[PDB]
Formats: sequence, structure tokens, C-alpha cells
Amino acid sequence: MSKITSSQVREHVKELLKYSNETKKRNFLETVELQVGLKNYDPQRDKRFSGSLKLPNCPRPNMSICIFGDAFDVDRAKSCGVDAMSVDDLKKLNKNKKLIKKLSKKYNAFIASEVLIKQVPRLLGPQLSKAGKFPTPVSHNDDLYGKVTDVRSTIKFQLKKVLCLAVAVGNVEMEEDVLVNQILMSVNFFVSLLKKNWQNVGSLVVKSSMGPAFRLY
Amino acid sequence: VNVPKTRKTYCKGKTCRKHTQHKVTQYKAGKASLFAQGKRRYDRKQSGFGGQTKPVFHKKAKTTKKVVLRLECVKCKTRAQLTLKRCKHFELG
Amino acid sequence: GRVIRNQRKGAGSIFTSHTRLRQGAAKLRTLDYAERHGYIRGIVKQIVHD
Amino acid sequence: NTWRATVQIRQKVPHKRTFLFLEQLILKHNAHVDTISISEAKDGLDFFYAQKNHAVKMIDFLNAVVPIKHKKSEELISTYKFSYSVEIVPICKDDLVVLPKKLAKSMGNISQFVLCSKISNTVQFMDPTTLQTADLSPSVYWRAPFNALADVTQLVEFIVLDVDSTGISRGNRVLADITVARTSDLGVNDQVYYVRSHLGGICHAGDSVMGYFIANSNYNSDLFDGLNIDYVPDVVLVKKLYQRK
RNA sequence: GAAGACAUUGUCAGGUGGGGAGUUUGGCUGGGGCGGCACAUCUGUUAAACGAUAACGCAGAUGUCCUAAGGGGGGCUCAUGGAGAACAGAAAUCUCCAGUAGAACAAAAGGGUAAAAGCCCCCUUGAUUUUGAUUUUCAGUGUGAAUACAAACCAUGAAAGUGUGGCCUAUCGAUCCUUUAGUCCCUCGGAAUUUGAGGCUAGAGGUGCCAGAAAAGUUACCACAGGGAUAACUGGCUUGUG
RNA sequence: GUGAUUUCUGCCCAGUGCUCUGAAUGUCAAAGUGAAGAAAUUCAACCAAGCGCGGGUAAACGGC
RNA sequence: GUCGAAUUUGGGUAUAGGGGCGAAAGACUAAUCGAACCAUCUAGUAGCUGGUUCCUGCCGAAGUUUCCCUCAGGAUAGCAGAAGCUCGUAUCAGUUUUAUGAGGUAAAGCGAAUGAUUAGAGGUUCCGGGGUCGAAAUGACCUUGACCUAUUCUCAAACUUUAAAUAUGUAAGAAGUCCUUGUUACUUAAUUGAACGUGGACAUUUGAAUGAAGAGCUUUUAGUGGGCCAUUUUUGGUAAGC
RNA sequence: CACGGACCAAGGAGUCUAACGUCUAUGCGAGUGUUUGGGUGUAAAACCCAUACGCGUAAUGAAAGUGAACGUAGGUUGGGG
Ligand SMILES: [Mg+2]
Ligand SMILES: [Mg+2]
Ligand SMILES: [Mg+2]
Ligand SMILES: [Mg+2]
Ligand SMILES: [Mg+2]
Ligand SMILES: [Mg+2]
Ligand SMILES: [Mg+2]
Ligand SMILES: [Mg+2]
Ligand SMILES: [Mg+2]
Ligand SMILES: [Mg+2]
Ligand SMILES: [Mg+2]
Ligand SMILES: [Mg+2]
Ligand SMILES: [Mg+2]
Ligand SMILES: [Mg+2]
Ligand SMILES: [Mg+2]
Ligand SMILES: [Mg+2]
Ligand SMILES: [Mg+2]
Ligand SMILES: [Mg+2]
Ligand SMILES: [Mg+2]
Ligand SMILES: [Mg+2]
Ligand SMILES: [Mg+2]
Ligand SMILES: [Mg+2]
Ligand SMILES: [Mg+2]
Ligand SMILES: [Mg+2]
Ligand SMILES: [Mg+2]
Ligand SMILES: [Mg+2]
Ligand SMILES: [Mg+2]
Ligand SMILES: [Mg+2]
Ligand SMILES: [Mg+2]
Ligand SMILES: [Mg+2]
Repeated sequence: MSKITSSQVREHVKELLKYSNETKKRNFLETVELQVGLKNYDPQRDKRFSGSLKLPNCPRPNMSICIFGDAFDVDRAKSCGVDAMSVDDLKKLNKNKKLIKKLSKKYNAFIASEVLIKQVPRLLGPQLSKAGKFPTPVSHNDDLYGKVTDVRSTIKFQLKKVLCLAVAVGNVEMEEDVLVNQILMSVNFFVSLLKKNWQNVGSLVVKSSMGPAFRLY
Repeated sequence: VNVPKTRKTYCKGKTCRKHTQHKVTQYKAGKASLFAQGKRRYDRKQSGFGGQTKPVFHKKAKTTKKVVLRLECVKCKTRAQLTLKRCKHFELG
Repeated sequence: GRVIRNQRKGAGSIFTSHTRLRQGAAKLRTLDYAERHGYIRGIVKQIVHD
Repeated sequence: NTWRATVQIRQKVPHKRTFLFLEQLILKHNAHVDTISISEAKDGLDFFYAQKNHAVKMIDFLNAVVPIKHKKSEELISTYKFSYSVEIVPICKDDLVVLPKKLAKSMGNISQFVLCSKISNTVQFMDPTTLQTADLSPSVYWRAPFNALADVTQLVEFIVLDVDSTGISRGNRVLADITVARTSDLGVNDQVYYVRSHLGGICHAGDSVMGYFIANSNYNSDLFDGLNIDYVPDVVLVKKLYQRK
């Protein structure tokens, strides 16, 4: 929606950050996600819109991106200390059909080589895109550590058959004003992505991954 | 045709008066009903008995359109317009 | 065009009925007290052509 | 002035697909038995005939293969030459069409934004978003004619990423829903499109398919701009390439 | 007796409505019509050694394409032939010699170009702002296209320089009406505030019949105002031999 | 509409018409309803017949 | 032809003009009918046909350019008349000479590089243009053509090396030349230039010929905008008074 | 061998008005125009007159608005008398 004097979200973020670790000092699982449900739009009758609105603020540090690439980016991935893959390894992955549906679950994402990604379309077969894990390409001269940071901090709004899109927009760690900036950026991106720029958005909720009863949005 | 969405050109704002950086979008249009003098005149001429009273054009010959770019200054927020030739496919990659 | 014949038949100029030799309108007796409560007897005097 | 009958077949399109189909069918039936000569033209050809009987039976043959409209003309030398102007409906198969509103409502309340799916003695349109066909006749076309939105030169390539389905089929066409990308930025961007199409039974993930890209298009058409903005899609997929070797 | 706050009647609104009314149904053209566009444009020829010059003359093109295929700089030489090298065999990769362009430069044709205008790299946005003058068509009007300066701001290069889109010759559009950008802008006339509206400067939305009406037939039942049609004479042809 | 008597009048409801003991929002005007607004207004839902979908009809026009 | 009836006929009565009546011919409705007659609007409009009334004097054309739903018509420029005005032999010419440019036709030459249409035989994974099917690819079904392969003489208005004649641009001075030194915010490293000047010198010829009916300038308006014939050079049609 | 014309007389076709352009004549001249009206009369004539108003003496801009001498009302080249 058109923005609505975000002190209510400020008090909601303060109540959420006093819910996490000040009434339940649990183990380190900080992810203050924003769930947004849209109203007054038909999925089949309207266009299924999508975009990615990558904010550099990060909240999910433990991620799995099995870098699939060639030899030079394999050495670059071994330098960047992340789980890589080889060409014969990916050939065996396309050989065993049950291994792909499991490697899509043991990983959290993916990051491909601008020299082998125009094949993951067919070699690494379907259900990777159905699990929404189509790999993003990385060039022969871009920074692999920076690309891994971007693929860990890149959020994407996609219109499915349901109107209940939720995104890991923040962590419950700290930085109230930076969290307010993140909430403003996410609300701006959703409002600009929807067809009517204000009217369609109905439900906004904050939850710090703990089934907390503090939304107040 | 491909045009990038960033461009350094001259802006004539009173603060800048030099070459600055702009971002690029495409131009579109609107309309108005209980406002404009032409519509308010046409509706009264159209009411009553008499028929249609104005011409109606149905002999279109062009198949394409010129494209206009709107440039917004990042340091001034002063827009500017620039027209291009006739093309069939346009994007801002 | 002009006014066609089935349209012309409604003004009723040369299309009216030829009623000179007709004996009168044929209808039942008017309902009254005697027919409403009991009966009444008449006699048929002639059977004619219309 | 030496024949007495002329038949002039025309089609006012640069890519004369229906006309080349007609030429293949005339050559494969050999209906050109009694032609004096053949004159080439820019948009068709003229057949010559010594008497008008072979000409009128050529008209009789052409009236049942292709959607045409024919008109007759009379010449004088001072005994009368005859000229038969035949026009083919200038809409070919796999072309993208926006329909007039009254015609679309009267032809089964179909969408205006259709694709030409089969050409016969009549012409057939189909909605690619929801599998549904319609038959337009040559006379109801030529009563008030219109043009096509895009021809088969701005067909761009697409790389199929993923397939789904909806279960509904109408025979030979399984209406499904596929996610796809462009082969000019598949290795560049993260831009994916979601298309509900009728290429579900024929396509599997990882290959190339032709389509119309509406999001990069300068259309100057009053029938198009009288539509709605949300109910026109981004991509319309038409055909799969599938080269063996 | 029957019917009953329903029909009926009044006003507005949506369908239907050749039953009826009014009107229209382009131009060029070896007669009209069909066909075509010779209707707005470009190259070679017609065209007769300045310029100008017709035909439904001839051979063809235009309503596009390009963030580089625009701008600056650097390095290099192309088509082709010959002689050599494992598999190698018309033809795969490497080496040398010859090579005035026989290649390439988006598209028709003509012109132009070799330490380049071609090919390969590097940096960029001058395809920017403000307005005058000039050339072609020409009434020396408009539209389109182009040329040379001025006043700014930039790019490139060590620099001199070059750069106001595409090496040159084509690639496109008034009034009225909408819409957009810009002016701590002007007006709403008894006086103010805020919406709304109207103006000024510069672009887009289009008229291809391209100096730019909103438009289907038939008449032998026909009408009016006019203009044209009739023995063969080649300024001299016709008879027996492809 | 056909045109005394005699004899024969086949098959197709698909196209165009004409029709309706059928389904339900697909299109859907004024009036009324709701939301935002200082208000003029703007947006939205609902929405009659008709059209569309579905059935009937050829001594209807047609078609073979 | 028909002549006892769907008969013939007098009088009375009814139906009126976009209306009547029709055993149907667009027939009949007072010699009027594919919309009667009468008066008015009305002296309706006409890019179309006809006509347009005394004498003498002086001057005297055009059928061509551009734009137009333009082609039997207009606007615009040209050609013509009239009124004059500022001055007085100018510096001008449908011409020659001298000097100096530009051109690519006639002729030459092709054989010096371009030397051509025409009917021209196969060589399939050297190409293949598309067209039809296809729950799609060890994918079937089709035909113009790709490429003339081991064929040359042959010649050009859209081929070139040379290149007339005829026609064509400019100059042949006083608004000139030379010497000296003033201005400037332009230009130069500069006291250099550039443009415009002050002062001084140069008339028997002041810078080739011949001519010059006075020269220069302004306003306003008519008609015309269907042309045709002849020598020569040409284009399309065997060819024509085409 | 295109159209009109048998003959004679009489009649018979660029007019008037509103608003203008160029040129000419006249009156006054930074002004000019008495005639809508009033006074008077030998009575639709002639003669006389106040206040206004029209055009001219200032332009430019869509408007709000602003509004014409550096100087012998300038310098150079010609220029009749
Ligand atoms: Mg009304
Ligand atoms: Mg009666
Ligand atoms: Mg009632
Ligand atoms: Mg009607
Ligand atoms: Mg009518
Ligand atoms: Mg004509
Ligand atoms: Mg002709
Ligand atoms: Mg010439
Ligand atoms: Mg270039
Ligand atoms: Mg011009
Ligand atoms: Mg315009
Ligand atoms: Mg025109
Ligand atoms: Mg024109
Ligand atoms: Mg006639
Ligand atoms: Mg039916
Ligand atoms: Mg409503
Ligand atoms: Mg309904
Ligand atoms: Mg008898
Ligand atoms: Mg009546
Ligand atoms: Mg009569
Ligand atoms: Mg006359
Ligand atoms: Mg004379
Ligand atoms: Mg010669
Ligand atoms: Mg001197
Ligand atoms: Mg004239
Ligand atoms: Mg004339
Ligand atoms: Mg005569
Ligand atoms: Mg006579
Ligand atoms: Mg007479
Ligand atoms: Mg002066």
C-alpha cells in the first residue's frame, strides 16, 4: 500500500524483539520474516508478476549453494570455501534421476557458470524450478564471494496460484532503524510490483520465525 | 532497439546547468472526463436530436509509433523528454 | 415502397363485413333471476338460414 | 486481347503462406490442364483461358480449398474478355490476431486476442490461454475486414524451464502452464515468464519454442488499444522447432 | 359480477427496428471496369557532353534496422592463387611468397575508401542545451533531409584535432481535440485560501487519396444540363510465289 | 406458398433464419448500494430484457 | 373473341397523394402517374449552353510553373496596360575577341580491365527455399531451384583509356592601384595580421570590339491557364494523319 | 453536309446598396468630422450651435504588466539645389 506512518511497524518490531530473546532467549534462529497477502486479484485472469528486489542486508547466513561450474570456477569456489560441483559430477547427477530430487533438498539454492547454465535447463532436469532453485549465473571475472553474498541476500516476489507470499525480510537480531528501512523497502517493492499500486495489498505481518503472536501491522 | 536505463546528459535546472546522470523510463498518457473543455463541449454538441455531428477517423496507415524517453535527474529531480525514430521492438535492458 | 395490402385492411373502407341479409346477432338470453334460481320455458318458432 | 478469360489470384501479404499452400495444391491435383499462359505478379498470378468454362470451374475449385472473395468484370474489344479478381483472406496460419468486439462476442463470446490455428475453405481461430476455437467464414470476414497484429517474422525464441498442467484437453491439445525464459538473457538475467498455453503435451523442459513477446512491442492498432491492460499476456507461444540433425 | 394496489397512465433508461427518413457510394487511365499506383519518395537509364525535360517507358527499391552497426583513439590488411606440414581425403589447423582492392562497409543502385571509411581491441554517450543563417524541391511558401558558424556543457586522444547520429544519395505529416515536460510563471474580472479549469514555451497521439472529407449497390421504369459518334484518303497504301 | 386429375415427392438442423417445458454470470444501462475525499467527483460491488452457451424446426431459405 | 353468366350497365354511396385502389401491367387515380393538380417559399442553385447595343486613336498577350476530391473550375508566378516618381548618358547587352574553368554525347576504341539474354545433360547427407501432417523426431510426405561443373566465338542507351563541333560560368579597374599610419573587446609568441579608415600620388587611353531607341525605381489591375504546324535530334508501338 | 437567322417595327442585358484596397481632386491640418439632437426659417431647402463620440497623435505581450534622445535625434557611402 501507500505508506502509512510506520511507527506502528516500529512498535511491532520492538514488541517482536522483546518477544524474541527477552521473553524467550532461544538458540540462534533469528529470522524476522514479513508475510504479505494480496487482495482483489484473480490468479488466472491477471498476469503472474514477479521480480527480485535484493537488499544487501542479510539474515540467513547458513545457506547451501552447490556452485555448479567448470574447472576455473571450481578452483574459485574452493577458494571461497563453498560446496561446488564438477562436470562429471553433474553428469552423474543427471544420470541418477532420484539423486536430483534429493540434492534439491540437501541444498538451499544454487549459483551456476555463465558457461554451463544454458544446459542446466535440460541436463539437470525438471523439479528444480518447481522447487524454485534455478541457478543464477556468475561470470568468469566477477567475485564469487560477492556473488554468494548476493545470492544469500537476494529476495524475490513471485506470484503463485496463492495470494499469500511470505519472505524472510529481516532477522530478530538487532538494528531497529535498519529493520525499519528493510520493511519500508519491502513494502515499496510489493506496492510497486502489484497492479494497483496501493489498493491490492491487504495483510502484512511480522513474525520472528517462532510462531510469535506479535504482528501489529 | 536497446537503450540503457542510465545516461549522462545535460540538464537545464537552475542548480545544475551541466552534464549530470539521469535514469530512463518510457512515456505514457492519461485522459479526463468531467474536466476538459473539449470533452465538455463535445458532450453538449452530441446531446439531443441530430446524429453524430463530428468526424470519426477510421483510415489508419501507420503500424508503428515513435518512442519518447523521460529522463529524471538524480541530483535535481528535473525531468526531460527525448524522442527517437520508429521501431517495432523497444526495451530498456 | 408503398402501404401493402394487409396494412391497408385495417382502415376498414372496402374491407368491412357485408351485413345486410343477416338475421341479427346470435347470442344467449340475458342472465337474470329466473335463470339464476330456477328455469324458464320458451318455444322455437322457426329455423332459418343466415 | 487474345484469350477471352483471365483469372487473377492475389493475396496482399509479404509472406504468402496460404498462396504457396494453394500453389502446392494446384500442382498436386493438376488443375492447370487448360491454361494458355501464366503471368507472375508481386502478390499472386494470372491464369489465362480460351473459353470461360475452364475459368468458372477453376473458380469452383478455388471456392472449396481457400477462403476467397471473387468479383467479375467485363471487357470490350469493339467478343468480350472476362476478368475474375480473386482475393485470398490475408490471414495465414500461426498469426496473431485481435478481433473486433462484436464479432468476438457473436462468435461464441471468445476472447479478442486469438491465434489463427487452421485454414480451410473457412478460417479457424483459437484462444491459446484457454483452449477454445471458432470458425470465421470468408463472407463475414469480407463484410468488414481487419488486419493481423503480428506476422511470422517477429517470432522470438524461448527456452522452456519448467512444465505443469491443468488436466483439461480438447483433443490433440493439452492446456498446460509452463515457465520459460528468453535465450537472449538466460545466461544474463533472472527474468522468467509464466505462460498458460496449449503446448503442454508437446513440450518438455529444456528445449526451444517460438513465440510472440508482447512486452517489447510498439503496436499502433485501435483494436489493440481498445483492450484492457491486465487481460493481455506477455508471451504467446506458437510452435516447437525440434531439429533432428 | 370480475380484478386489485397488480395492470393502466406519465417521465427517463437499455435492447430491437430498410416498416420509414435523410445522405454518400475517390483520382489517374489508348473508353469505363479488373489489374496496377505511373497518387508521397530513392538509384541507374530514357536525356540529345552546363542546368531543366514527358509516356500505364525500362531495370529495381521505401513506410525498416542498430547502445552499436553512433563518437574518439590504437594496432593490423582484405578476396584469391601457388608452394609446403601425421591422420587430412574439393574443403578443418599452422608456415612462407604473390596479391590497386578482383573483399568488406544493414538494405536497391550509383559514387567513395588501404598505416582506411575495412578487420580486431580500449574508453565512452555530441543520438546533449539555446536559438538564428544557408542548400535541395521551390511561389524561392510549408513538410522532409542536409551544410557551415556562434554561445554552453561534455567525450576521446600524448597531441594537433575530431564529434550536433548512421561514409554520401530515400526511410515520412497542419489546424481543431487529448496528453506530457518546463517556468519560487499568468488568469478565473467584489476580496481571499485550497481543489478544479484555462493559458505560455517544447515534444508525442494522424491523416499512405501522404498541402491532410467521416461514407454501399442497382436502374431496360428512368430524369436534367451539356459534349461527342456515321462511304475509306495511309501527305499516296493494295496483287503469285513460308 | 403451390397451382385440375394421375404418379413420385429421398436424405441432412450443419450455414443463415425462426423458435424455447434448459443451465447459470459470461457480457451487463439508468436508478439504488458502499468506500475515499472539504466537496464537486473518483473507484468498486450488484446487475432486467437482449446477446452468448444448450435444445427444436427443411410443403423455412439452403445443401447432397 | 365472347354471348346466361367470376355477365353488361344507370343512379346513390365509400376510399385522397408517400395516400387510395389493383384477378399484379408499376397499371389506374379528369388528354397529367416509378409519386396527381393548384398557389406560395422562388427572380431556388448551375465549375454547363446561348446572347450582351456608338466612332476614332495609341499600346498589346496566353494556352506555361506550384498547390487543390483538381482534369469543362480556381488560387499563385509569368506574359500586358495605366499612373507615375527620382534623376540625366549612367554601366548595360538573346553579340564578338582575349584570358581562364566545367562537361563525357558524336566520333574513335573494345581484342586495354566490364565481352552479354535465348533453348544447356547428370553429379544429395557440398544447399534446400518453403508447403502438409505429427501427444513431436532414427521425422515421414512434396516440388522451383542451389551449383554449369570438362563449351567459345560473339558486343553494349543502363562498359570504359582518348575525346570534337554546337551550347555554358567568370574577368577585362575610380566601389581601382600604390605609399604612409589610425581603430578593435577578433587574431598572433610578438611591434603579426584581418576588416574599415585619415593623409598623399595617379584623367589627351580610366585599361579589348560593336551598339545604346534615355537610365533606375514603385504601386495597381485586365485577359490567359483546351493549343497546333514545320526542319533537325530522339523514346514506345511491323507500323499510321499512332 | 457544326449551331442560330423568312421579313419589318417597338421593347431588350455590368445596375443600386453596406463595408473596403490603390490612385486623383478639394478643405483644414496634430488634429479632423455642423445635419443623433437643438435654434431658426421666405419651410423636406438655406443659415447657426453645445456636450459627447468615431478615427488619428504609442507600442508590445496569451496575460499580469511595462512603455520610446549617450550624442548638433549618431557615424560611413552616394545625393538635387
Ligand atoms: Mg438523448
Ligand atoms: Mg358496418
Ligand atoms: Mg402499478
Ligand atoms: Mg429500418
Ligand atoms: Mg433508403
Ligand atoms: Mg475515372
Ligand atoms: Mg484503359
Ligand atoms: Mg544535362
Ligand atoms: Mg560506421
Ligand atoms: Mg526547407
Ligand atoms: Mg502532430
Ligand atoms: Mg488528396
Ligand atoms: Mg495531394
Ligand atoms: Mg441520362
Ligand atoms: Mg438451424
Ligand atoms: Mg451504472
Ligand atoms: Mg441476463
Ligand atoms: Mg341461354
Ligand atoms: Mg393514412
Ligand atoms: Mg389519365
Ligand atoms: Mg458566347
Ligand atoms: Mg504594335
Ligand atoms: Mg558511339
Ligand atoms: Mg585615400
Ligand atoms: Mg490566374
Ligand atoms: Mg477553358
Ligand atoms: Mg445551318
Ligand atoms: Mg433554322
Ligand atoms: Mg426570330
Ligand atoms: Mg543613418
